Amino acid sequence: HHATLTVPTTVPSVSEDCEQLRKAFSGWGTNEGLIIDILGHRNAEQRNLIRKTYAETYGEDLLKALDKELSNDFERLVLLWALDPAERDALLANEATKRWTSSNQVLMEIACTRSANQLLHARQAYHARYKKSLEEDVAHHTTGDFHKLLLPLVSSYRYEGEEVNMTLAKTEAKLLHEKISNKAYSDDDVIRVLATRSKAQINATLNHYKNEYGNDINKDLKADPKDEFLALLRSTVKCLVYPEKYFEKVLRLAINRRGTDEGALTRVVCTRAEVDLKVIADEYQRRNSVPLTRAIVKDTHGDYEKLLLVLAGHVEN
Ligand SMILES: [Ca+2]
Ligand SMILES: [Ca+2]
Ligand SMILES: [Ca+2]
Repeated sequence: HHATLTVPTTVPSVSEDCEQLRKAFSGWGTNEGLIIDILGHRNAEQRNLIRKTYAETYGEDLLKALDKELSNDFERLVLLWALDPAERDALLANEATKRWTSSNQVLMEIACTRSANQLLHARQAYHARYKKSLEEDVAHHTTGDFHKLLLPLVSSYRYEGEEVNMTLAKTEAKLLHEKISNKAYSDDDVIRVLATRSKAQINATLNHYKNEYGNDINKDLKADPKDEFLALLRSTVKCLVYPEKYFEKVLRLAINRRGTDEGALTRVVCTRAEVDLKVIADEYQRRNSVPLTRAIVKDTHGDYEKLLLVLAGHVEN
């Protein structure tokens, strides 16, 4: 497995974990380390059960307690992390259509780097929490080419088999090339292949594209380096068939800079820690000659750092 999360061989009982978290909230302040020690080491089912039990036993919402009890980047990380991945994606996707917070890239990212069922599960969480559809928010909030691409992206329920059709791949490779060549970046056919074909079939298409034209599709999506739509296309491509190169680069820009973009760092670590963060981290090393964990040591502080690290696979020390 490519997951970075570590879970004890022996998991304590749900009431053991629940009373320990209770204790962590007692007094003026909180024992962040104890929180990190528990939540940072439970899978989604475990966390779900913990939340369900915490509510039944103590009569309060754990996430409400976590919110009141903490602050800033550490609070955002913990809450984001604590959620079920479907709830987490719903929340993130929701933020990405609103005013202060809004992000095309994030919507693209959720749509393209999730499996079909993970995306569906997000959409169901989205219904439960927000009493609307992700599609209707996305459709309401985006315009132009962004609208044209993102509405089908977040709407997809892709076929997930490994079957590839090579004739089709070859045909659709030239279609893509023809349309891109004529600057018709948002043509039905471009949108269609990226939003509807399986990830295996798109990969095959881009392979034929390269064989046939001698460079990969992103090289031809650079005519205007300023253009935000091209950047979204190039990102869509990467997310669909090279997700770990996408995420490496998100981390790289978040960290290798005079800041940290803590939002991007938090999003990547908390959404991928249960999926493929190990693979992203290897890609980070390859591409930056520093381990990810070390790069985060380096750019982050305190409990934020400490959880980032724990989520990124750090044991003990
Ligand atoms: Ca307290
Ligand atoms: Ca930095
Ligand atoms: Ca540090």
